[PDB]
Amino acid sequence: LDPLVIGQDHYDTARGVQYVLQRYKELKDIIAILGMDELSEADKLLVARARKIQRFLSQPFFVAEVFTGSPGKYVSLKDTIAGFKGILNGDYDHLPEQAFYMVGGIEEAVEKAKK
Amino acid sequence: LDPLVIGQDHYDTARGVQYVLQRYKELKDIIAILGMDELSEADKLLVARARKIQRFLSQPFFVAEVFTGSPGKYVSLKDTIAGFKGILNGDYDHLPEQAFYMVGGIEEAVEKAKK
Amino acid sequence: QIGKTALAVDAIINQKDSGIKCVYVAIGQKQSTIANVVRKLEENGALANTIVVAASASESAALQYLAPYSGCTMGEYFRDRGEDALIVYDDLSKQAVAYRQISLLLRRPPGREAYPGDVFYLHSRLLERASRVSEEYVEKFTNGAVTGKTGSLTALPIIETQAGDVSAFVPTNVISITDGQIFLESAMFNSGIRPAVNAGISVSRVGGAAQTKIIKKLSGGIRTALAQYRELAAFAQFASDLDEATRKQLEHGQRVTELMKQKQYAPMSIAEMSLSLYAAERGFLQDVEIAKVGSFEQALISYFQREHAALLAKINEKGDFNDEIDAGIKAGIEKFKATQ
Amino acid sequence: TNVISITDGQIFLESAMFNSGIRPAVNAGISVSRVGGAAQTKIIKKLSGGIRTALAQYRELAAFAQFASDLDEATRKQLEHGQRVT
Amino acid sequence: DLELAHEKAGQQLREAKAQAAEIVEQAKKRANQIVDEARDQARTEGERLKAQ
Amino acid sequence: DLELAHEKAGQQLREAKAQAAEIVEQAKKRANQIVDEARDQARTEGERLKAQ
Amino acid sequence: AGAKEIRSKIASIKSTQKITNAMEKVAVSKMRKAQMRMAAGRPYAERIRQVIGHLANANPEYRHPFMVEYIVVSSDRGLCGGLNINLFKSLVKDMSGYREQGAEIDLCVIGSKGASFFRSFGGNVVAAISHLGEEPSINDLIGSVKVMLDAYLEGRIDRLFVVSNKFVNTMTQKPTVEQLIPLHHWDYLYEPDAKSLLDGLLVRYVESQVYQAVVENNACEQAARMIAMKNATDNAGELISDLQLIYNKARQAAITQEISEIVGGAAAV
Ligand SMILES: Nc1ncnc2c1ncn2[C@@H]1O[C@H](COP(=O)(O)OP(=O)(O)OP(=O)(O)O)[C@@H](O)[C@H]1O
Ligand SMILES: [Mg+2]
Repeated sequence: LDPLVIGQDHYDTARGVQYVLQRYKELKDIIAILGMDELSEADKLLVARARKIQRFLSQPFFVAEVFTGSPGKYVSLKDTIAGFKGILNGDYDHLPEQAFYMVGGIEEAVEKAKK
Repeated sequence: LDPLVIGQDHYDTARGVQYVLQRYKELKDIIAILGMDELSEADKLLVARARKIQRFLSQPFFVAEVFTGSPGKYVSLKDTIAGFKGILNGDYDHLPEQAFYMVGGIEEAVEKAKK
Repeated sequence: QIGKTALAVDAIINQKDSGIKCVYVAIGQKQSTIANVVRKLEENGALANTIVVAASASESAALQYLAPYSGCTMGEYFRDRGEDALIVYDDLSKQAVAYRQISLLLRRPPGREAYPGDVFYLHSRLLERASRVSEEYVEKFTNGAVTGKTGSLTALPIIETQAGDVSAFVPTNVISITDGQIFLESAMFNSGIRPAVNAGISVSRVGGAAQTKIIKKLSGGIRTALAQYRELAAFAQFASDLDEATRKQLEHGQRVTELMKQKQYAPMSIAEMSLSLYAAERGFLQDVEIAKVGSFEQALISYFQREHAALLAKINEKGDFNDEIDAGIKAGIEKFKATQ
Repeated sequence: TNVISITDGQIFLESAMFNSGIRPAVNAGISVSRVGGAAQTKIIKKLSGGIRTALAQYRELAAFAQFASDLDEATRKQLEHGQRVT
Repeated sequence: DLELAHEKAGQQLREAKAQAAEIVEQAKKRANQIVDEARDQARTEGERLKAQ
Repeated sequence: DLELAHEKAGQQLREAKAQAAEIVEQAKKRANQIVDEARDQARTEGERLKAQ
Repeated sequence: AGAKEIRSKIASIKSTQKITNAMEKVAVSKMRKAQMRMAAGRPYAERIRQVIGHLANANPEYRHPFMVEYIVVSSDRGLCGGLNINLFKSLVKDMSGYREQGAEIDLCVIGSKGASFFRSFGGNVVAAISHLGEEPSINDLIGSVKVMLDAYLEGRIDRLFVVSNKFVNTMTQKPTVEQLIPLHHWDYLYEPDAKSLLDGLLVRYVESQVYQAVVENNACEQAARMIAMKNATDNAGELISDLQLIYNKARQAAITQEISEIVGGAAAV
């Protein structure tokens, strides 16, 4: 995980995901006591993206098919970077939070949101 | 620290400072979650005096000039008593909180507020 | 995994032109990690000025226990002859684990966490060698061959904590022996502040005596001001709009917080650090957006390096400061912001 | 733990009360004498009942002392009495 | 005052032409510096003929 | 007219600064090529000599 | 790390739980102040309605434009138990009827959270007021009310309503929409002309209804704030109970570890 090994685009996407997840972890106690509605307009947007990133990290495996029934997914590095970069930029702010759960590539989150 | 060893004026000033700082210790954790605006008119005023007292305890030493950069201050017993009684009685409520940080006797705090 | 080795290796790389000899002691590390550090020293041109002492994870606990003392002895050669040296102990906590093994196998009675009774003396005997010696000591050691010169050995020991627990026996002992400490925080590292230095907990007991005139004046009070900004940011977090004194302190602390961020393998000279400190403490960053502080600093340094190269060369001779240099920097920063 | 279990009662002194100007520092909410009223004269046994009740009411209402202007008159009466007994 | 206002607007107008020209001139000067520094770095990187 | 003069001056300054940023970004893009073409040639010739 | 960090987290949450328990009663106290202010303003509105009713029935010579064929109230502060959300959710239900009818909409905004809502979706604001005290004065509402009355006289608005919460009970705030502008044996002795009297009274009537909607919404806000602080007090209690279980685990581990280091040390000596 070094700019000289993986290139700046991958490195900045990974650093962006970690920054959002770290800030969401700091708000956990306040959200439990006062709820999400007391946060600032900036923190509310970040928490919404953190919840989507956290769900998009999930993936159905080809060895886990027996446990649930869902078919496995293989996602390339190119598709992985494109999905998280779009969620960080805000290109998917309108799609529902459950559309990112168990879908492999980012285009499948767009098709899952149609239901 | 006994009125029969020193005097009632010194003792009352010391216990007065301690009372203000002890009450502020329970309010510190409150303000960080629900904010300052929700406290009583007497608490808001007391918290401001406690933060000022907490800063007026500071003093630049001659042996610490290499760490602080500013010159060293020697303060006397009467000067110390008069300065803390002034903050407790409200004679300096109009001065900003940063004016009491690193300033020997009470006079210099009145001068730092002008810079 | 929060940059302890990165901080010490960059400090060794910066000495290639300083005239200070370097020693890196690797205790209980895997051989491929040691080979990667050596490759990075070579890639940065710092290997020709460094001695690397290795006692890898597969080697005898006796060699891992002795390695810091062997490296210290190699560094002391320069100190005793009127020269300056720097030594890094990448893990004194691994040296303590190797000594605990030997002591338990020798059946010596254990202490506070199964560690030997003299685990304090293990580190205090090592760390008290790092010192500055007078001209009379160097003159007496060299039998008059070297005169009018002091000698020194500077040490950068590293310690690992478990989930931030500093109450452990070994960290408690070492924190009680050194002339200061640099605390690295995982929450700041995850939040993108990558040098991850907690300014409130970190402290240097030598202070301003260890700085050049320009950095000593431009950095006075920054550490305690940041410590008070972190508290103010938490106290005023959900409260309604406050006075100008509060807004001034908060807006300044946010800018210095963003300024302290730096990349790995990218050291700054006295002049580059000085321009960055001057632009912040003299109020020039007040109009700059927080998200633009990094771009402003990089552009300013690039500007002064092109339009003001003779001034940077004058600041870099000894880190001197006066009204002429102060006015020279002021005129350059004003011209920069008014045209870039 | 051993000595608390051997003795007939305990008087607990507290640093938070001592720093708040309550000089004797006796935390009356946790301190206890198992012998109780049998160790008191008729006059002290009669007067102490209302005082224990007042300190109990003060411990329950202490959080409202900063907002006493918004209390019900019947509750304000217990709070003001509790402050003077304390 | 309207005639004087046209002259004053004429000063802001010529200043904008000159300032915009300097902004682009400084960019070309910066671009030249970046390429020269890259050439000296690439020339120094040649230590690998011995170092590796 | 004075309001329009102020708006036109500001528009051209934002445009010139946008052109300046593009001129500098292309120089950064070129610099990486100068360094990486030297790196691959130096490593390849070093390996050529090592095999020999 | 261990027992010390857990003990610090418990003390912090315990301090917060005590004030949320107290602020629940502060909100009940302010709820009662708002409820007495709701009752104090009723006699004025009902008498103006009685005068206009007779003065229109008895005088068939003139029909006011208000007798022939949204103002949104919201809070300025935090701790609202879904008060503003239930109201905005409901506004869309009546607006849907206007979308099926094909009618155009103009909006007026009272309070900072209402202004923040329409600004986050592109809503067309014709007028707006904010930062009002917990006990508001009717003279601040005159401006926002007049812009909405003028839009009716200019023929830009066919019907006007006030969107606000109603106090069903101390545990229930109901979101509502109420129509404002479109509403026998003796006669009055009019000193000025009857048109001037009817025109003047109808303005006072609408302003009074908007003020009553604002005061009843403030009573609903203090009731919603009581529930929210009650819930925060209860939620903090569950967190303290769980942290006490984690602390007990660390207490038992510390005693077991110390004895295991002590027994090992005495076995070697
Ligand atoms: N200034 C920096 N900017 C960006 N990334 C950095 C910086 N400093 C360190 N890192 C990166 O963070 C990681 C730190 O690893 P490093 O080995 O230096 O930490 P460590 O504490 O010594 O880890 P370990 O416990 O394994 O020895 C590496 O990936 C490194 O490249
Ligand atoms: Mg390391």
